[PDB]
Amino acid sequence: MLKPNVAIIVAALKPALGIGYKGKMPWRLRKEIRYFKDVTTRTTKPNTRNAVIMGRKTWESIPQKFRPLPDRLNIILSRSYENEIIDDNIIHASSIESSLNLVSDVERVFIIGGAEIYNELINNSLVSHLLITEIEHPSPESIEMDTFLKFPLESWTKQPKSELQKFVGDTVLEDDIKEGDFTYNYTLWTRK
Ligand SMILES: NC(=O)C1=CN([C@@H]2O[C@H](COP(=O)(O)OP(=O)(O)OC[C@H]3O[C@@H](n4cnc5c(N)ncnc54)[C@H](OP(=O)(O)O)[C@@H]3O)[C@@H](O)[C@H]2O)C=CC1
Ligand SMILES: Nc1nc(N)c2c(Sc3ccccc3)cccc2n1
Repeated sequence: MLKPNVAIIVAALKPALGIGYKGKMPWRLRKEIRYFKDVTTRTTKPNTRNAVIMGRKTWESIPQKFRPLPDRLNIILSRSYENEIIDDNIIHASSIESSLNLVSDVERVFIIGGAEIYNELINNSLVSHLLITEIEHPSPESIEMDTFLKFPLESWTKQPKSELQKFVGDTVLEDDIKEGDFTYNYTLWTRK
């Protein structure tokens, strides 16, 4: 696949954009997880699949029995990896672009984390869309976190919900989803 448009998908707590704590997510939002699954799995084309790219640490955080993520091509990046097709569902690579040369029959490509991956790859011009779940809590500074996005949001434009809906197609998009003390909304951003 030559120069595909790639999207980052992440859930972050406002206003600091915290995303993790000691290798884990700082919340368990059941509905958000199902949205993640639907968005990264759904395709429009016939014999296609989407690809999900992640850093080695994120991969290793999934219990062995639950990896690869089903129904998507999984790509794992490590600076130590050779560019290798493991099986039909798993690819090893040392760079995003290199990994994409190994794929065919992919519709969309999503970067799913983690922090190092996100913070590096946001500056790669292949990245054209950000799908950010914006989480809010009454006392954000009560939720322990050690990992944050460092995204140059002044160079991006948040689109109206209508553009998000068009991006996700079928997927039901509820507003102001509340779970425990957290309230969240899905957003789409594109480059200025
Ligand atoms: N809130 C959310 O939506 C999400 C949050 N997260 C959170 O992120 C945190 C984990 O992030 P982090 O620890 O940074 O791990 P990552 O998943 O980002 O993995 C980092 C590893 O990826 C490899 N890597 C990183 N950058 C590159 C690059 N540019 N090219 C090639 N290989 C690269 C390296 O592997 P090697 O060392 O082998 O070279 C590096 O050690 C956790 O707290 C997790 O919960 C994760 C996903 C979503
Ligand atoms: N919006 C969004 N973005 C992601 N990247 C998510 C991920 S990615 C992940 C995959 C395996 C292990 C840890 C995180 C997991 C759960 C919910 C997620 N929500």
